[PDB]
Amino acid sequence: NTFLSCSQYHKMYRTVKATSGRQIFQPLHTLRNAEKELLPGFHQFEWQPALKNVSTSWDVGIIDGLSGWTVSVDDVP
Amino acid sequence: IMSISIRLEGEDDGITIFQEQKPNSELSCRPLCLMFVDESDHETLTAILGPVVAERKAMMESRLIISVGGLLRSFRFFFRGTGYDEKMVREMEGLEASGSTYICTLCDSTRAEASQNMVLHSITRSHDENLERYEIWRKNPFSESADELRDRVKGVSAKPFMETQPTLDALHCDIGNATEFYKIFQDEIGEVYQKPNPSREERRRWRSTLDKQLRKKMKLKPVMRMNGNYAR
Amino acid sequence: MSLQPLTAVNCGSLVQPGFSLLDLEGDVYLFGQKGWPKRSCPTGIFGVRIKKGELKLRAISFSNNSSYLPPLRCPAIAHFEAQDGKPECYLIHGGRTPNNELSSSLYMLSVDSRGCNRKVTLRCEEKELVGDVPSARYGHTLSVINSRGKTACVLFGGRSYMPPTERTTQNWNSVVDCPPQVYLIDLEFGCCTAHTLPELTDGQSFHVALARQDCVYFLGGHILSSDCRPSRLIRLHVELLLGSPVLTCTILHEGLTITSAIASPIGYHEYIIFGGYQSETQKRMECTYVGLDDVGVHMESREPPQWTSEISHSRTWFGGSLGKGTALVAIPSEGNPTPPEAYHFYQVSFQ
Ligand SMILES: [Ca+2]
Ligand SMILES: [Zn+2]
Repeated sequence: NTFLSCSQYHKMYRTVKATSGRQIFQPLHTLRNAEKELLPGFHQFEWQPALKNVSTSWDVGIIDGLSGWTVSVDDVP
Repeated sequence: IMSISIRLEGEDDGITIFQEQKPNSELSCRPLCLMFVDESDHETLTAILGPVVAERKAMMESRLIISVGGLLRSFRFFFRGTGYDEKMVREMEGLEASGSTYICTLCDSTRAEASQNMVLHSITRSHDENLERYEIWRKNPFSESADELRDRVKGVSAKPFMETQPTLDALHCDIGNATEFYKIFQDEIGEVYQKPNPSREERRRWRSTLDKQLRKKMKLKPVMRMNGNYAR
Repeated sequence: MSLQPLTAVNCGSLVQPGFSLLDLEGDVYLFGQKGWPKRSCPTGIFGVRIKKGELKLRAISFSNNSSYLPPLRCPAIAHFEAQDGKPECYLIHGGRTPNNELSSSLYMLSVDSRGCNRKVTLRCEEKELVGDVPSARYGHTLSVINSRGKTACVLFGGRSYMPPTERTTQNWNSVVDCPPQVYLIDLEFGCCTAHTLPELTDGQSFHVALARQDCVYFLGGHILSSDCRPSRLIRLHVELLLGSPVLTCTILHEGLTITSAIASPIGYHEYIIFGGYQSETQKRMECTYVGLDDVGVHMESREPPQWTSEISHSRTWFGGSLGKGTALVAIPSEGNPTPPEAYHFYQVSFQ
């Protein structure tokens, strides 16, 4: 929410930890793992009826928007 | 997500459970697709956006089951497609662009017949019948002329591909009106109905004296384009 | 056999890598403009004029008796030769629309009047096709043949989207070769008939064809399932032994390894073939001439004109046949600023 960078965060965390005796800012890997729930593609659900010509999975995250183009340079690239 | 209401189990014409308070400030605007393309070239935009259209069309009927608060519950959906620029409005609607003669997006009168009477029109446009009119265009079952069919079918020339309720963009809604009052005053300084043709600079001289007039009383510097501030 | 660079006068944002050229009665017409028809031309078809290297495009009009054609991208062109009943026609089907939906609807184009001032009026009639219909596809090939003496048409090749069984919204823009069945089209009426042959192992696409005297030859192209571009020239011979169009074909030894070629007919059955791409990485650079007769294909390698260093070193390109030894090649130019006219055009001429 304040656009802070990542190595930024770890340096800041080193600072606050070493400074005053307490663990105030949660470290990196636990941060990412705790965050991973909030992105799309985490929570199992169901659909009645099943959708038309749509995949059955629910875990897939960021799909490449190319949408599976045959890279063959004969067609429009 | 604009609003979630309740339905169980009688008439429930409306029981708002959560109606979003600040639906404009971007802190409620979730992005879902991004492409390094331009707004103009219909080609790549359709080519990528297609899948999302298929999801739209496949979702509106079937119903969803989600485990929330320990309870597995059902969910239905509508869709109100508004967030498009007028250019994109008619582009997704397939209609001509942009300074055409079929100015409206819900009535089908042209420029002039809308100029005759202003406040007497009924809303007709909807995605389905625009699809229908395009089909009539394509088959052309009456061997009509170019312009004759163009008029009879109400300027439908390209198969639209995303149902959007063509609602007014509240944002500008004034800039045309602002410059219209500007023109009213520019033709009020110069007595118009006695002299039906102001000259090249007479119009500009009238705008100049009007500008220093409103600089005298309301103190507004000469502006080029009627953005929000000056218009308000 | 030489190139001359041209200059794009105007309307430079109306040509795209996929397009076609209908050459007929002098004035030749470009079909397949990018984007939906603009108001400057509700037809979309343009008439192309060349004057001291200047490439101008005028907005051809329509008839009144005519239906209106969306700007299809890569249909199968077939010059329906001038004869009974109404000379002379161009068969177009079916390509894919600017919105990625395919036509699966045959179209036929003809000329009506002129000028009075050089103006060549046109008409575009849909001919409904019943069957046993050909499936919607793109990049395939259509041609005309005449058997004792009745005239029919032949369709073959082409890829398509996954049928609406596993057409999934993450593979929603993938393609697969259509099942290789040639289709036989009667123009009157469109009682299309499907046919097969155990020699039609698997259907390839982008393969320019050549028909003559009720015998056709299919040249090199590109197939995906094996990812190879095989060099097996194909011939087929049909006979309209009514009420059966009974067919056979034959493999040949040598077929060139070329895709998306620029075919200019010079003589009776003399075709100078430029060839677009040798393999999926290296463009085809040189030229080719093919004669044909009952003997068969007579290959030859003519003089390749020295392409300029820029076109020599560009990755890809395209073009069309200006007809009669003349042709147009277009190269996507990379440079700042994008004018947006980022396309260079060379007029190539044989002899
Ligand atoms: Ca805009
Ligand atoms: Zn209206």
